[PDB]
Amino acid sequence: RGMITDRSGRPLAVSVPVKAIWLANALNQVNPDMADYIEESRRYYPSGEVTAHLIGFTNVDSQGIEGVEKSFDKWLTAHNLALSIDERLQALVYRELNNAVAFNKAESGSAVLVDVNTGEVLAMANSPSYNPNNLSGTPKEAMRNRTITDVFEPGSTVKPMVVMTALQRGVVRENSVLNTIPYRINGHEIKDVARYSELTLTGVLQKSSNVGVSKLALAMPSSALVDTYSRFGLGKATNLGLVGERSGLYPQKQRWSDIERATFSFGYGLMVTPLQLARVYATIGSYGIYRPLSITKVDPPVPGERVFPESIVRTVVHMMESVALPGGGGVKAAIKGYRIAIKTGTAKKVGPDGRYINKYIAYTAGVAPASQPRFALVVVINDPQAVSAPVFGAIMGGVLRTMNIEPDA
Amino acid sequence: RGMITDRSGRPLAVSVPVKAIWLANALNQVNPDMADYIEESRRYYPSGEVTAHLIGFTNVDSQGIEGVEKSFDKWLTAHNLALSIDERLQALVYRELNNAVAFNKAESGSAVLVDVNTGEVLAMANSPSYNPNNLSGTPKEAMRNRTITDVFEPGSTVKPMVVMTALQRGVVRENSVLNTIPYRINGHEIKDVARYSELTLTGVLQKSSNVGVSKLALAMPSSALVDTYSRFGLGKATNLGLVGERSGLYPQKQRWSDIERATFSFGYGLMVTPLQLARVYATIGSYGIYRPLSITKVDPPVPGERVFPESIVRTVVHMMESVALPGGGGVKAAIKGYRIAIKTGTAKKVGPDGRYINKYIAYTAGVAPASQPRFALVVVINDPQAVSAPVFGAIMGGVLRTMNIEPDA
Ligand SMILES: [Cl-]
Ligand SMILES: [Cl-]
Repeated sequence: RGMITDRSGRPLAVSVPVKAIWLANALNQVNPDMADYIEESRRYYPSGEVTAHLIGFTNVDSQGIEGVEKSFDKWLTAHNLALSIDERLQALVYRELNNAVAFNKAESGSAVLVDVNTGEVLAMANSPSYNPNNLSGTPKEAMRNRTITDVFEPGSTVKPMVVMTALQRGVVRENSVLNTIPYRINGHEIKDVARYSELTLTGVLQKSSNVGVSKLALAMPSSALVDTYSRFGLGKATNLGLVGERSGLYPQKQRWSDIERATFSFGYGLMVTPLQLARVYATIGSYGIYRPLSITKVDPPVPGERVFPESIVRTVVHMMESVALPGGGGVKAAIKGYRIAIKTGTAKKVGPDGRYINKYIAYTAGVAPASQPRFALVVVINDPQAVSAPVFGAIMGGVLRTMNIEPDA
Repeated sequence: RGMITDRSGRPLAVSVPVKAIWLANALNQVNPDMADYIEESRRYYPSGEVTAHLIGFTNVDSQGIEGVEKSFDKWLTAHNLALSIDERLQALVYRELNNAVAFNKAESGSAVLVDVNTGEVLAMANSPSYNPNNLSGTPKEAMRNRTITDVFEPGSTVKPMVVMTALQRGVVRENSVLNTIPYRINGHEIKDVARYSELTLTGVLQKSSNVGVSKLALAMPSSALVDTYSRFGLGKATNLGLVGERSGLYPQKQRWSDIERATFSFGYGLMVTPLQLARVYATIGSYGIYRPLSITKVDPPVPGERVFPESIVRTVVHMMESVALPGGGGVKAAIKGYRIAIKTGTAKKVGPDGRYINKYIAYTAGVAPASQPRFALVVVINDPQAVSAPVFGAIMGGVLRTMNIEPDA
């Protein structure tokens, strides 16, 4: 069985020689020193719970049963496998996410970090996790790689795409001040967190205005946003090769009512995985270049495919900087010395029967450093009892420092 | 300036020290031994014309002006670049293609070879070519990388997709014997090269029946084939990063007449690049796994995305073996000791004014070895005055021998 390593060779799964037995005191997967006092193999996982969801585990016979171990079983069973993951980044991500999940007493949390220039997954973590070196008393719900198996309505994180589309289609000018007074579609209330009489395009992102974006959406054909979200990869498979990998939920509708058109512009009526959202934000970070994702190491250059005009995406990335500046909702994500471009917010959870219950997903997505993004990051916190904004700041701050990126502000 | 090498480090572009001069006998990009008898740089291209279209060239100042030299100019100007190309494969491909173009007195020819498991471009060649070590008296028409810049109607090469779709949608059973008598749609004649009263699904591919496939097409909604050809990458960008890279021509039609529906099933009303066709055939070879292409070296595994059910594609690949067996139109492509799965044929050329003239494109596309494809190959011969079938055999035979693939038949 081949070794799974991180992108620089750091060991993440290593086969370890153990003996089997086919006396009463010793015996009551046997250690070498105890078999002699009286052939098979087992796996050792040096990062343990830090990368458990991604790497998975094998069974008694050394067959892969979950995660990378199962997904690349034939490759491993006989080559090594260098993942795209950077273990320093993985460990810091896990640390911040795990402790944030604990502090807010949430059900779970997930974090994905993507290299903007390559499509590489540099970190992929969830909490609660489990120790793959000892699978015992670990509940099934703590084992899912939620970054790829769980889905949620992306809410405000789609809003930058609404502004890009609307500028692109001449529905609005960079000049424009929008009427953002709350209003009704039938009896459906469209309103923001607070009341704002009017806003700038920047303001529409800065205050995350649902009113603002719904008016942009209704000024264009229903097909516009369907086209833009798809270009950014929403509703499309992420293709890592991982078992349990999901492709979200995506409308397949020719005819849209007015309210549906409005709620699409603020991220309802579709669902994403944390990983698809990371890929949205990597396509924002490259200023409109779509690149396929990879959990295995990849050498640059990766040309990818331009799906949206650079100048439009640069403009909107600038607008997004306001979210993490005073007055913006993501102010708690700010990093001393760095420009960041983020969206933060909230989506109501779906219950057992598929009906909304009173519990929330909190999410922060973004790229840094804003003057030329290198990393796309997504932080999702499930049912904590801008909860995700500080976590994003702490994680992204660590990433920038570890990777020696020149301060920006 | 970085070195461009092949996938194993073989040099394909190397910077060479030359001096400049800012006497009457010597001088009349100066050699080192002559500058001393009395600082800048220039490029040397060891494979010369073999890889000229792909690699391109630089100008006096060492700026990239065509091909890889221009496409990856910023990367090179300072890193080396390992292409996906294997120079042994490139050289044999060029040799067979160049001599075939000469022998049939054709305007040009093009050949693309793709690794079925990785998306890698292993060979990309055209003829006539030119020597990039001396750009002088070389006409502009000999400089285009036609594999990516030229487009043609794919004709019979789409037919295997028609059969896959129709089996998949239950329009036909593997059992079925089809009425393949020539017929009219309005006054439009639908007929094959020769008359066949009836054919098996295999027979429909073996004899490349336009009648057969048009009946399959008309038995299904016009959207079916539009969907299948797109899954295989037709009408979609190839994303190598190469300047002049084209994405073919692709219908954008809600309403199809009967004749249009028929001619789509035998490969008219769209146009492809040799490279897009290579990617179609690589997706056939993987039994329905779509993988993005790469001119740079890529490490396995590459999961890609399943776009069509394996069992259907395996079935049709088997049917395709008949084309290169006695009775099939591609019999001259047969390789002693190997099973191959191919389509061969002809498309009428478009003239200056966009009207059909009496000149032809001949093409052979396929995968080998049929029992588990490793290579997808496309050979296109432009305006020779199954012309491409022997060339395919000779090229693919060389590839299989060079790569040490176990005989198959
Ligand atoms: Cl849940
Ligand atoms: Cl021509």
